[PDB]
Order: sequence, then structure tokens, then C-alpha cells
Amino acid sequence: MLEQPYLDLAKKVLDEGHFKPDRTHTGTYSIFGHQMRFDLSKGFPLLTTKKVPFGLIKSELLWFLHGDTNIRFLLQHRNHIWDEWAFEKWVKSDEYHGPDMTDFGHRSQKDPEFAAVYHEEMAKFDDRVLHDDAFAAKYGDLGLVYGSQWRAWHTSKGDTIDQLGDVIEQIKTHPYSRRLIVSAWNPEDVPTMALPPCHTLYQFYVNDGKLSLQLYQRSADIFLGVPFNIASYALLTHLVAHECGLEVGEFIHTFGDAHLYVNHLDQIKEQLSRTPRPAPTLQLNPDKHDIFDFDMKDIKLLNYDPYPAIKAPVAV
Amino acid sequence: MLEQPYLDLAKKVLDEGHFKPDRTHTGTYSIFGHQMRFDLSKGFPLLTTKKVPFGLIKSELLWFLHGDTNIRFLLQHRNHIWDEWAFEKWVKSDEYHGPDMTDFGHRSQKDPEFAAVYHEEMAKFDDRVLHDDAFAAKYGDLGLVYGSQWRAWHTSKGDTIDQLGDVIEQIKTHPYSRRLIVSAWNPEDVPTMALPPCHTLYQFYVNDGKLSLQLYQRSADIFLGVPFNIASYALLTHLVAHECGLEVGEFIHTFGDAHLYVNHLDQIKEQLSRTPRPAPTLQLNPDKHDIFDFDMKDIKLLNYDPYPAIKAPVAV
Ligand SMILES: O=c1ccn([C@@H]2C[C@H](O)[C@@H](COP(=O)(O)O)O2)c(=O)[nH]1
Ligand SMILES: O=c1ccn([C@@H]2C[C@H](O)[C@@H](COP(=O)(O)O)O2)c(=O)[nH]1
Repeated sequence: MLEQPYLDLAKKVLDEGHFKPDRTHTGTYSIFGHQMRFDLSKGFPLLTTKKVPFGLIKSELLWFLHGDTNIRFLLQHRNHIWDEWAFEKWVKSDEYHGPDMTDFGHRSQKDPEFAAVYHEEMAKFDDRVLHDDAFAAKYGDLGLVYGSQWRAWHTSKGDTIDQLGDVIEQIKTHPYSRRLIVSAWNPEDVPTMALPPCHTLYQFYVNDGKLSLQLYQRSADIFLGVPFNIASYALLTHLVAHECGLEVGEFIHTFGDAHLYVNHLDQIKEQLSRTPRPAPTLQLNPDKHDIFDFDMKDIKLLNYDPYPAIKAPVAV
Repeated sequence: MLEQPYLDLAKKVLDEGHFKPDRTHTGTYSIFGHQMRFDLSKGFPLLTTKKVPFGLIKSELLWFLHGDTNIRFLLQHRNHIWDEWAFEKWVKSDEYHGPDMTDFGHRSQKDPEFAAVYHEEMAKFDDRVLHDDAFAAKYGDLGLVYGSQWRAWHTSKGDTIDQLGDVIEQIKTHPYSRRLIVSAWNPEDVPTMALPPCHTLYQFYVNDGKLSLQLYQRSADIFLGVPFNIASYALLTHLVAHECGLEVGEFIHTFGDAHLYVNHLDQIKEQLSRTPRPAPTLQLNPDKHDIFDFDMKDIKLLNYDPYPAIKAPVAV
């Protein structure tokens, strides 16, 4: 059944995982070095044992393919995955005349009244990124985020490199290259980044007419994050393959520190008693070929029948 | 037996490998996505089924740990692995008043008299890098090579970052980081590099007092190159662990395109009939703790009993 590598990765951390402290005041069960492999010709590896919001994945990947780093687009697409990073920047600066708000995400966990104070402050900031252009330009732009690492890597000489654009031209003219790599890790910037990229690097490969992609993810949250992560990069492999007139082959997910937070152990156990169902089919618009101009309506997910969502706390 | 992941990787390419053309006018059997794992507490994974020159590995790693990019040090250590890249630069420029020499490495394969002409031209250039300081400074310095990617990553602001130095300080103060990464891939430079780094990135991990390291190697020559590659990074894991007062745990080798050249198939088959022998022991100098000042005499390889070397052509 296609999602079995995930169930086996999760069962495996459950049984071999060494406890490890981490960042958040919440510990983890961790393993280092793991690789799973998904044959994208048998289906689209969106999980059927819990509901994953495919709309969120889809608009986030498009924001990256457009080389965009401003939250105004995700918000227009009802997507709020990157909000708090933008919000954090608002609250550490000069027009933020407002309530106590530092340590806010953790505080919301065991929040006083504070949770609706944070959540209406947040709804303020967001409405404003949507409607005040100059605000959006200043507190809505996250800067160094996947869209710019992938499509506007800044050089020493003050210019910008479109890593991804170029690798697509390389797949087109030189399919057999072993240099079809894109990277989000920049030595210069990760010293003072909020979150250095978890999806550090990925490599493309063409053989027998099929395109495959291998991702190196330095760090992964098995429960909350990996279901999204598998789906963003399986989507990218379909998208780049379409654009190059290639067939899809495998997605290979390689892990550095794969971890399960200590407050997610019941929910993963919960999920591990579900039987997988047949995999959804991805359908891509036949008329459009430039993936940089794909649009939500051009990506169709067919026949997805998940088990109910499982809710779990974001550990901080 | 410790080297079994290699024998199984080679047997596996032999049986699943899809033929693929490549760069050199010599084809390959290739696989994409592979990970093997070596428990460095059971021995040092230098191969016993063929003789690997451990002195060469050892001086090459030291040249990188010194952040050096000039061939004068390797030559002083009788090591010539990087010669041709330096030589290639000599021959494409102005003082090279000498014979026909372009396409030289391939031509040597089916060389006329040319092989001793190349090999004495080469012995000229090398004696000169050794003795003429200004020559060494100009045609002996390769530039962008592991020593500088690791220890003097050039920033936009014209300065230099010692990625490796810093990750060792991070292992010392924050062992549980998931950001202990070093990278040799630079978007800016790989457009016009001779050879973009094969060993693209590696990640460190500390748990239960042991240090582990995972390497992402985009491209590998199973026969000639991977025996060296396993040994350079198993050496680095011992060396950084010593320097941090840590015990050694695993080396995990992740592959992008793993390939076997078509003119190495008898020799790998040849090797696959040898039985492995017990693994050598690495012994490191107890008095020295700063690995940046390690020296050949401080690294001891104990009890290595290889099978004879197997000679095979460098494919070009
Ligand atoms: O699958 C994913 C990928 C990323 N993150 C990350 C990585 C860690 O789980 C967390 C904190 O970042 P680091 O400490 O790992 O750098 O955010 C997830 O939550 N899930
Ligand atoms: O194990 C190793 C590592 C590197 N190289 C490389 C990579 C390819 O085998 C060859 C050419 O470089 P690329 O075309 O792969 O970039 O030199 C090897 O020969 N063996």
C-alpha cells in the first residue's frame, strides 16, 4: 500500500527512538539517517490514514514556484502556515503598539484570556497585510524563504540566481546530469535565521524517461510535518516532470534527525491502527506546461478517501 | 562483517542498475537513492577485499582540515589525487610553452608516445609547484575545493566563514542541535566549476554520548571512488568526536546517483568472490585534541589485512 514507508517510519521511531531533548521544552524520540521511497506511478502519496489539507500544500508550493516570499498570497489563499513568522517580526518593532505579546505561541498553549488576544491581534496584522500595500511590503515579506532560496539565491556580486529555473533547463537539455541539484542551505544566512531550512537540498534524476527526486530533510516532525512534506515534494516531482515532458518515477525522502514529539505518542498509536485505503490520483492541466504559471485550478486531486483528521498539539 | 553494505551496494547495482550514458564516453549501470550505515564502534570501514591506500586518504583529509587549497602540501605528502586539475589550468595558459596537451587524460588511455610526454610534463609542473613559490601560488592553488568550502566559505560581503570550525563549537555547546550541517554546494560557483562537489553536504548528530555523521554524495563511482569516500568520512567522524570528547557512533552514506562504469564490471565481480576479514582499528593520538593541528603521525591504522589491490581503468 503506498503510504506504508510512513507507517513503518513511525512504528520504527516508536520502537528504536532514543529519547533526546530539543529546542522546545517538549522532548522527542529520535532516529538519525532514514530513507523511504515512493513510486509515484502507483498513486499520489497523500495519507489516507488521516486527513491532510491538500489545498494548503498546493498553495504553499505555488507560492514557492512563483519565487514569492510575501505572505499576502498565502493569505489570499486562506493559508496561514507562515503567519507567525511574519507576526513575530511585527511585534518586535516600532508600530506595534499593542498588548504583551512576546513568547505568544508557547503562551497560547496554556493561555489565559491571551489566546483570543493573540488571535485577534493576529487577525489584525493579517487583514492589514492583505489590504495595506506598504504594510504588506514591510511586515508581510519573510525574506529568506523557500521561494527566494529556490528562485533568487543572492550572489556575492549583488545579483540573483534562479536555481530551480536553471535545473529545469538542465533537465530539458541534459537529462542524465548528476548535477541537477537545488539548495536552500546558505552558510551566510543560517547563522541568524529564525528557522534554517528543514528541506535542505534535493536532487533530480532522469532515467528511462522517468523523472525522480530525492530530498534531504535535516530535521522532521514525524507526526505533524512529514505528511505535508511528502506531499509537497511528490507534487513538485509531478509538476517538474509535466513541464519537461517526462513521466513520474520515484520520490525518495532522506532524513537527518527524524523525531516524534513526546506529546504526539497516543495520536500516532491511534493512527497506526487504521488500515490504508487506495491512493488518490493527481490530475494536472494538459493545456498548461509552464509550472511557474500554474494556478490552483490546474492541479486536481482525484479519489481521496481519508480517515478523519487526528488533532495534536504543536509542540513549543 | 563491517564492509558488507558496500558489497551489497555493488551486487545491487550489478543486478538492478539501469544502463545510463554519462559524461565520459564510457557508460554506466546506475541507481538513484541508496543509504548504507556503518557502526564505527565495530571497526574502521577501510575495505579488506581490496587494498585501499590509507595514507592518501589521511593526507587528503588533513589538507581539507587545514582549509588549504594548494597542491604543494599533498605533493609534499606524495599524494597526487588532485594534480590533473591544477595541471589542466597550467596547460590552458600563457607560460605553458610545451607540447600538444589538451584532451590529455583521455588521450593517455589510448596514448601514443604521449603517455611519457604527459607524465614528464606532469613531473615538471609538480616539481615546480614544490619548489617555485610564485608558481605554486598561481598554478598550484585549486581555489574552490573542499578546504575552502568547509573552512572559508566566501560571503557576499567579501568575508570568509569557517563552517566546520563553527559546527565543532556547536557540537561542544549544543550537542542536540539539528542544525549541525556543513555544505560544499554553492549556487554561485557550481555554474562554472570543473567538478562541483560530489560530497555535497554532511550532517552531524550527538546522542547518548556518541557522535554520528550522515553524508549526502550526489554522485558516486561504486568501484574506484566509494572505497575512499567511506574512509574519508569515517576518519572525519573519529576526528571531530575526539576533538569534542565524544564517542564514535555511525557513519551513514546517502547516495544520489550511485554508478558502476561499464569497464569495471569484471573487477567488481572479481572482488565479490573474496570473503571479508576483520576490520582495522583506528588509533588517534591521546595528547593532541585540536584536529586542525593533527598531523600524519597522529592517526594510526591498526591490523589491516587486505586482499591484493584490483587495478581498473579511470573512465574518461
Ligand atoms: O517535518 C517537519 C519539518 C520541519 N519541522 C521543523 C523541524 C523541527 O521539527 C522543528 C524545529 O526546527 P529545528 O530545531 O529542527 O531546526 O520545526 C517540523 O516541525 N516538521
Ligand atoms: O565516489 C566518487 C565520487 C566522485 N567521483 C566523481 C563523480 C562521478 O563518478 C565523476 C564525474 O562527476 P559528475 O558528472 O558526477 O558530476 O567523478 C567519483 O569518481 N567517485
